[PDB]
Amino acid sequence: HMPVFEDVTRALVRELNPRGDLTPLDSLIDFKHFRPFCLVLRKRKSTLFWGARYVRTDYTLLDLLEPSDLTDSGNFSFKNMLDVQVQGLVEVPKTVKVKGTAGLSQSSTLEVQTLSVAPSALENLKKERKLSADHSFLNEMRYHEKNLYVVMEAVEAKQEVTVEQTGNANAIFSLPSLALLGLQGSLNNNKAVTIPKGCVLAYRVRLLRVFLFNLWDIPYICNDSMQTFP
Amino acid sequence: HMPVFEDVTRALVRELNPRGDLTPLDSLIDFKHFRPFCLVLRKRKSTLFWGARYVRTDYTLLDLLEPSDLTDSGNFSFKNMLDVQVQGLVEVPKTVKVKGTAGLSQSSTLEVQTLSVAPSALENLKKERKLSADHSFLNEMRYHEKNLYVVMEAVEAKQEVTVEQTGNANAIFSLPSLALLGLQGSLNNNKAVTIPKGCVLAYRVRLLRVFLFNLWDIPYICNDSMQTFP
Amino acid sequence: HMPVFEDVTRALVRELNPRGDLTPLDSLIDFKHFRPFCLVLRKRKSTLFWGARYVRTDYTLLDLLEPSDLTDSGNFSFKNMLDVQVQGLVEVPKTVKVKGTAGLSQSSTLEVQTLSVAPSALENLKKERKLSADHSFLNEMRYHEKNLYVVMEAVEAKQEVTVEQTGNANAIFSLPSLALLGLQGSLNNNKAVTIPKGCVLAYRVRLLRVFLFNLWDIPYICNDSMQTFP
Amino acid sequence: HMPVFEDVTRALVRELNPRGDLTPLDSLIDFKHFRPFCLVLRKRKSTLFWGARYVRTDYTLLDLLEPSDLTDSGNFSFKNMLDVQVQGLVEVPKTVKVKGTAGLSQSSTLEVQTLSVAPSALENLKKERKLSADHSFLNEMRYHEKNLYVVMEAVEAKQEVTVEQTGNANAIFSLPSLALLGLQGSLNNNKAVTIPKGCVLAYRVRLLRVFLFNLWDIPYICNDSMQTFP
Repeated sequence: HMPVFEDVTRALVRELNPRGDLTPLDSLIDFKHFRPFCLVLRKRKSTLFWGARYVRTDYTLLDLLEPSDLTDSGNFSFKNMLDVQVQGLVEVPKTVKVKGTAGLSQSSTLEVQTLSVAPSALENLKKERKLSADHSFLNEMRYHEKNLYVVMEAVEAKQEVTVEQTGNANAIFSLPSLALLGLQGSLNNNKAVTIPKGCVLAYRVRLLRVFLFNLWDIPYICNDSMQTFP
Repeated sequence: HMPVFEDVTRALVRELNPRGDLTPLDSLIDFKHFRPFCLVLRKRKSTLFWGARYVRTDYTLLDLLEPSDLTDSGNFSFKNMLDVQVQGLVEVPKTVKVKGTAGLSQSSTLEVQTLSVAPSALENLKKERKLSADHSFLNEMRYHEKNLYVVMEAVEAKQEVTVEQTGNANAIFSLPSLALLGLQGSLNNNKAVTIPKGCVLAYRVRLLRVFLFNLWDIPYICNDSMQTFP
Repeated sequence: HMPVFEDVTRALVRELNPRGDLTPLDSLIDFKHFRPFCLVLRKRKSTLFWGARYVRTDYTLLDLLEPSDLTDSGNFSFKNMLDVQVQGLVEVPKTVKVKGTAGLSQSSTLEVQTLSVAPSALENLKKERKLSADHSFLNEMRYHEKNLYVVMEAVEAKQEVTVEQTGNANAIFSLPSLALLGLQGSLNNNKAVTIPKGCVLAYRVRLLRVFLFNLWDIPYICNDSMQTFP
Repeated sequence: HMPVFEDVTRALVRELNPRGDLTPLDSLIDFKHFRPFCLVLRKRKSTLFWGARYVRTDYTLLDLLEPSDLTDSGNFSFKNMLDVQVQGLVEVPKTVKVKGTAGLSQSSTLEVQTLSVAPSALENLKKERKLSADHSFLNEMRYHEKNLYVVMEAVEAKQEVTVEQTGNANAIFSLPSLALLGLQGSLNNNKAVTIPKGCVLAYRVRLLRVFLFNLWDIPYICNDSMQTFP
């Protein structure tokens, strides 16, 4: 449970845009829902020591209305590889000796490409378009006060890639408390994913503040107290 | 009893969409019933330490009504392989010495492809179509308060694959309680499955809330208290 | 008496659909009666630690009435092989030393294919068709309250295969209770079956609840108390 | 977390314009927003021991108005490379022995090119052009008193380059406080980025002081007390 895709997205984030917005993508499949314009749920938001996250939602903004100008191609070539080994001991007085040696090789030379909805295109959308009010999905959203958020920019693989991630572990117990249980668990896993083209790797988020009656906006000030359905 | 197909589905899940929805497929044969639109029974639902599961049911939603737009092809190539060995001892005072050494190699370089019923297609279905009320199957379902669920998205093998899974075990007892029973059980199994194309590997679930008289929906809020037949 | 065909069916079951329905086939010959639509007798039904079983019956449902749409081909390739060796000792005070070493190699790389009567086809059958009442067979069945069951889906060998299963045993006694009976029984058997095409391997069951006068059904709720002839 | 792009920008800055203006670029992607004419937010401004920083903002000055004369090509070829190794010990009285050995190789032979908005072109812009007052973005900016700043000159890669940065670490603990925890964490990462053409590396900033009603300027005196929206 040091999964592949999440670790890759986290690594490329810390390489690419530390300090903030870009949140990696936890579920690999749902990229087609983490496209731009799309919606997301708070889902254990950030800390100073954690990384905020969100989840899928099967309705985007165009569908939930009653302007396709995706504008950027900032491209990059991230080649990460590492081999982390760890070895810990514990020698307590019952002769209880624990000793765990793990290791983990990761390898990925992938491409990245960026997208963004034009602020002009958006502002014009919110300007002319208008929100519905009988839409069942959002009807329940306002019912239950989700404070859902929205993704502005994505981070995609401009071409199909693969990731490799292998691990090993070897942990022994030696405890003459229960008949000298001398045990040695172990494993040596490998993993090889073929990240398909278009799979968003890291995405950005942006609040969706819908006014009473009944239009909406997506301000820059996403203050902690901000809320979608007042 | 470390079966092959279930372990594969579990591994690909933790590789692909941890944290939630995707539940592996326990029975291999019933994929043709775990297709999208299909129904499922609670069957020892989730915990914080377990993985929710469900079962077959021989009637889908189209049949149980009185719109085929399966929309996604997010594809992936999962190559897992590992060799876990375990060795435990027990040396208690009757000279009772137990010692078990097991091992397990698993290997699978398979393909995966994803499906999803379009929310638009669905909403339009639930809109125009309407539920029957004399259907015998559902008649008993409402009789007995099953709280059945529904599968939205599937996870299929875009082409035929095979899985290999072998194991070994060697467990000795040495107990001078019954005439020094010194025993050594052992085994070395192998297994090779040919996963046929189209066999759903992991699937997703979604509640089916049918209102009194007599239409229905499948909300996003699948709250614990939610129920199919009120 | 670790027969071949039953062990194979049991192994493929635990590989294919654990946890429930699929019951292996004990008698090899009677597959032509364990076809779909067919009937079966309770015959030491399940436990939490056993595997339910049934038996032949020389009349199916079509014959016992006054719609051939067998619909599935979910196919599989099960390759099992193992070599289990066991060795036990007993050294009790009369110098009675028992010591048994057995072993067992099994090998089978077979194909499997699945069948199922369409729920629609069935429901229409039960709808239009109707049960007889002078049929002698069922006359005795209602006489004697058999609570017979019915098979919906089968599991067949899409082509002819063979199974190999050999065993060995070597058990010695050394008891100076009767003139120092020092004995050593032993054996080394082999077995090779040629499973013919179409031989159902595992089958599924389904109750047959016939109402008073005089039609019938086969509900999903097969509750323990359920009964064929009230 | 000794990221690549930031370290490169910092190194080239200290090589190129120490002592002041040029602030490196923290996020790699947002160069298309750190182009000239663009806006930025204070975001933990400078110290005597730190390096001021800023962030993206999705609206430039041309858009926020109701003159393209980018004038410079001062070009350079920075080839940096180094291998810093560090090794520290701690030997305190509980037998607690900590010992950490890290290392870091960085390599980059890149090109640099400079840009600047002509002071004449600017002065004429601010002269004829005039600020809007209903623009939503800036409406919130004046609401919340951001004291946003503006970028005059950029520092770009006149052609596509790559950067390489690898690291290693090996830190051991030896503490007979908890059962003689003798541990050894370690790692050996590598990283290879393909900096695309046009990616601003270091940029310069410049305040934006908008007068009451309702025009603006960007003075040379950027005094600490200066403020965008009085």
